[PDB]
Amino acid sequence: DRPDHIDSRVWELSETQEDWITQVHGHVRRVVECWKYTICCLISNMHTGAPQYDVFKWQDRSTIEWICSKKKVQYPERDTPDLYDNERAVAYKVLLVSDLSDHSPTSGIYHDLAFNLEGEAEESCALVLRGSQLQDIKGFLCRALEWVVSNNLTQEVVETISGEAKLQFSVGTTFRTLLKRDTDWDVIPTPRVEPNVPRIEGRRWTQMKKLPLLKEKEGPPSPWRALLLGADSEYIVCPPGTDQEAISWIHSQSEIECIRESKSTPASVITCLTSSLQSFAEGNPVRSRIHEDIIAFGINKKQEKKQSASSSASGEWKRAEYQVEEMSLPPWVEEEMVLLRSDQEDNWIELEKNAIYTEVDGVAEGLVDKYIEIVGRTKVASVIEKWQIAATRTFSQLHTDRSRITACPIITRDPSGNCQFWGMVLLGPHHVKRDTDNAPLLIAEIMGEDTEEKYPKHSVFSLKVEGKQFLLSLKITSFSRNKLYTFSNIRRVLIQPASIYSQVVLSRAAENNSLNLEVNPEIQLYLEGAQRGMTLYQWVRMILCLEFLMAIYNNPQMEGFLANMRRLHMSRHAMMERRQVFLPFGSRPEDKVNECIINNPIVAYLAKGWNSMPNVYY
Amino acid sequence: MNLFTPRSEINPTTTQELLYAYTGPAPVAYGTRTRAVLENIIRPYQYFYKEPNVQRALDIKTGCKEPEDINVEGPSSGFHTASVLKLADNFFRKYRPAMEKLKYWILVKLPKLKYAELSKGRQTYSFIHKRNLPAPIALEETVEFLEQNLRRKIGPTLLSYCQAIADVMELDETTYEGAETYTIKFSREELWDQMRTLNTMWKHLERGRLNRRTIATPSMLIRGFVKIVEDAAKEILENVPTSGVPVGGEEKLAKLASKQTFHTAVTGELSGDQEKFNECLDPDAMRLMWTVFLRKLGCPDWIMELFNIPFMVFKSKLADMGEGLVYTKGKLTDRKPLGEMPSEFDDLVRNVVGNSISCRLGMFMGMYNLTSTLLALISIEREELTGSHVESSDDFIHFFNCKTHEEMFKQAETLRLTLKLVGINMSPSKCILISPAGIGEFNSKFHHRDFVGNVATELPALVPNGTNPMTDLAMGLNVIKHSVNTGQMNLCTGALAMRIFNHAYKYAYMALGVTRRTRFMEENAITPLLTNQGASPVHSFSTMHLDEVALRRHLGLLDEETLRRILNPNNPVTQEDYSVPSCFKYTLSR
Amino acid sequence: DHAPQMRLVYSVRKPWPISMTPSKEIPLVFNGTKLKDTILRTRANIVVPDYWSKYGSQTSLEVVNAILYAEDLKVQRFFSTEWGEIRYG
RNA sequence: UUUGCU
RNA sequence: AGAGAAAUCAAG
Repeated sequence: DRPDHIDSRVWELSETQEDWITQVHGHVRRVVECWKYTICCLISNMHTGAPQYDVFKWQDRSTIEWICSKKKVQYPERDTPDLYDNERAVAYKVLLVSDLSDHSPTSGIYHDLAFNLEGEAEESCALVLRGSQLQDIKGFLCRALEWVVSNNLTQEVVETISGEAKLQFSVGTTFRTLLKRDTDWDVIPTPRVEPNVPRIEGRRWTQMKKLPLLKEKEGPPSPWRALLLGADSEYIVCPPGTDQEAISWIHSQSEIECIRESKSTPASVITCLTSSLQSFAEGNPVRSRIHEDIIAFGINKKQEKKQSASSSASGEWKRAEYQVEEMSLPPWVEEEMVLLRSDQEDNWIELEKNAIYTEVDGVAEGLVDKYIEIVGRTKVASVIEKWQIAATRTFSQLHTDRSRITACPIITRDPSGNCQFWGMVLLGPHHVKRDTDNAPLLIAEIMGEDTEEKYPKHSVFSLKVEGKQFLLSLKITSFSRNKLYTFSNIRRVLIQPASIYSQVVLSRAAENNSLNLEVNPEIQLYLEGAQRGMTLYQWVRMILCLEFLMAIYNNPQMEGFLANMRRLHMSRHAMMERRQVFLPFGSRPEDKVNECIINNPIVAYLAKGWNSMPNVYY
Repeated sequence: MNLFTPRSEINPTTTQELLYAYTGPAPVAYGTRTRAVLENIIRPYQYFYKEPNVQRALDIKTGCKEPEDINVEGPSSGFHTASVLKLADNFFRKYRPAMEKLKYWILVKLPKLKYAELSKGRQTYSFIHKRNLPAPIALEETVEFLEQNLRRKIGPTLLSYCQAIADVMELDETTYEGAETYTIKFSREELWDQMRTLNTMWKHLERGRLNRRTIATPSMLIRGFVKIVEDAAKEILENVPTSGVPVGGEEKLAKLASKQTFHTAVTGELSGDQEKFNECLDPDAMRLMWTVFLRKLGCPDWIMELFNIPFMVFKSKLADMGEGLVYTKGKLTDRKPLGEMPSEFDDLVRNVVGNSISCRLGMFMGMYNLTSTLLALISIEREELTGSHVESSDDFIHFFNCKTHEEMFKQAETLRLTLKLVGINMSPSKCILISPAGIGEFNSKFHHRDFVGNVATELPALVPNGTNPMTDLAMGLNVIKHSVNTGQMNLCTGALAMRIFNHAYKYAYMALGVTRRTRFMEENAITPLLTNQGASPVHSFSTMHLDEVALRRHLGLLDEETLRRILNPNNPVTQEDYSVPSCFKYTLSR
Repeated sequence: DHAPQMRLVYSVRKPWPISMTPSKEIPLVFNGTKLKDTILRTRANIVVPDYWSKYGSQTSLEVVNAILYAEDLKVQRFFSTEWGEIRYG
């Protein structure tokens, strides 16, 4: 009959303090008055040696007169106060209102202590009181509100502690006419239909007995289409020095002649490179426009194509439809995967270690060190460094409109200090107005091997530096600023394989209840058939290479394919555990996957890998 | 892909984080969005009738239909009025304490809401300048227009803003004095069209989809009602176990994963997403659900009108078509608005209003998320469905615990049918039921037995924010710590991310190699003492939350003289972020 | 707001990236490097904070303690806590 | 716009 | 030319 947070003596006194049945609220009035008196009792319970305060309400006027005479105060009969601190000789009334902030002064005779319904108080009142009593009041009011909501008395309590509300919104007549123009119901919808949930004859759920196969597309093999090269990236070793010195050394000793010419990148464009290199050797990365630049960066090509199109304006307008050219898994993806995990004589992931203060810190640093040692000396790490440096140097030159050719060399440095010239990136005359605009680039890179079917649009020249021979591939690209910024920190690709490695190591540690940061067990995989698994280190290296390729070839096709392959990955996991997979009517997840297999060579590689795995589990 | 399918040590669920390419550049949407917008607008009408009859469906005001017209084999666009009423009543009766909390919000929190919070939204299409502007300037312009046309001082409370809107709408005509004094006129119909016009835009950087999809934003005249309804929806959703709102997802998913019978029953885990989720809902169902809730709550009448107004305006909406459909004449290319030339969307030509198209059915993504989630959740309430359910807007996971497989399949089909009943279609190809339960996916969190991997949708940008060295270091360490304690990165990956961010942060402030800053510090013998100066990092995995200066002082890496020089407030270089002020807290010019 | 994030590297490498108030305690040139720009707040280069850390005007240790008290509380709380044997399971 | 992240 | 993908940049 009473809340669990209400005592007996206070309850009985509140029930007998007034005639509550003659008022509008017969129950909540008693409850709120008892709450106020319980707050008074709790605040007065504490002491300094004398009690902090003392209860005044709900007592005869004799004690009121005695206190007034002694404690230097006067208390009228209309609105008797409830609390009075003698240490400060100040009278406070602990009233609770829904308005946390709005506390209009009912009277100016004495200070008023208004409290929030949820426990809070005024802006400049709780400071005078200590902390523990504030927490007690907060908890009591929270429990009070909990009981109120439990017994569906929110509106009644709000009325009790706030008088009555008012209609704070009203809608006119013409506005109602506007609102009721496109719906069969009025502003307050009252469909004269009995509520009822009917029964509909559905379709049965079919079981997925065997995993689906993904469609493999046919057509020309997909050529390499990344911004820069992958495993076929090399560098020229130059004496230690600044970028200008290295470029001058390269320019002085260089005999460049075309080996293979591509129609997309005419050999004449080589003049744009050397002329740039020379300029960069003199200390001016920005260079004046020359004739070849027109072909190199498509200067005025917009108007040229506009005229070449208007020349064929004799026709009829048709709804412009687009066709994406389907292509098959090119054979160079497997070769790229093999070459990306080849060893290197140097470690290409040199990140400063964090500080160690705790055992957890030591374990984390050990795991990171082991991971870096595992994947640090691979071709993929060097390619990642090359990509990051090239992207950073190219993106740093796209913050201002420029009508001149810029030089952005790709030069790293070995620990001994020798410069490593991976290539060059010439930035054409750009006017960056939108962050997604495509800046024109002429990218020259040092290759290890040339394949016409893999680099159809690259022009390959020979480059002789002090006897040594190199291949220099030139490509006329147009790349978005956003993608350049994204690749500026391509180093994040190291996180996912690190996640896998750390999870495996920690699982082994938990199983053995003793961390061993040098364990590389055999991971069983669905490989060709010659072998039945790999070591943990080799698997981590392969994962890093594949993830790098996925990041480099990330486009809408890749995003859709990966998003829709998680369902099938989960289905395969369920089947591996002899669970059952059931599907709704007319369900075909393989269709969702197949919608995203068009051009992306890496997506085709992943689809082929999926197809090679068993599609039935017994 | 077989490389991503372990058969030992770990499982394919563990390697689910490998099926992500967020480390690569997210795709962007190019050129005109008219095709996507028109497809979104036409999808609802093609699904209203089992036999696609768009023309017959263009006259339906309230998308209500009988259960005989609901397509159980393909997407359905309408809703059942009686089913909506009964399901809303059941939802009210089940989560009654949530209704009480909502009533407390309505009777206490709602009146005090301040319209200034309206200035924290997407860019708004001002109905005067006819060009998109940031939210605060648009709010100021709208308020000034209201005050000028009403001759009153609109109160700070949000209800005053809404009442001011409802009052200006009664005016036969309105005028705005520009400020540069230029007058602008408005007829009641013109202002009504401006208020009910949603401006569309490409959803950029959206990963995980092959096709680009658009989103819509409302006017500033109706954003107050939208905010009221969305706040009410949030308040109700925070107090129900079936919601996927940003609540303690770890606790929720773990609790549902642990659920099991006495090992004799049949358990199933259905993971799925809704197809055409926004392109099938009807605002009439949403407002009817809200009206049922309010009426059962004993709320006053003006409250119900206030809650219904935004959905009424959305029903009579006007979607901006963008720039036009692309056409080619030989080798040219020209954008033309719908209507001039034949196209697949010719059925909608009758709905064209200027450059905006009128549509009563369907909805646009990014406008009513919480209301859509509430509509989805009310469907789950009925005697047949006795399993658990979690819904995050378009994603959902259901846990069936039945006596036999037949009951489980019946409950699954009943769930699908009820969702169709309220206007929500589960994508059949994206819905997978595993039996026995234990493996599932939801909201990019993958559950296996008793392990939930919270796979991050995006990697943290492990680069300095660009404010200043100290602030950037603090923010980056905080981001890494947050991503760690949410399960998105374990200790090794957290330390690796710390190292990567450290390298990027040192590079951005010219401290890694031979630069002007390092050359200056070497010539004048300024020993590097801070992280941005090139000193070795002082933070660790365990100390990702501490401040660099205090940590260095405690460890003895900073001396009282250096601290006094650094922390001198009289230096001319002075400007949750808890980085103490210092000479290294400068502000960049541009 | 990714705009400042993608502009930091370029912003820091500008000729006069930092904006500081005029002050004679910052010399026009130090050891042959121009620090402040007397353009028509004034502009300074990225080496000004380092030059200040090495030659700035020291303040009273009381101000330093007042500034650093809040963070030193957390640092001391962390370093005072004792962490038990790390387990695996 | 002067050029050095393994 | 080229970048790219269901339509845009390759200036104005």
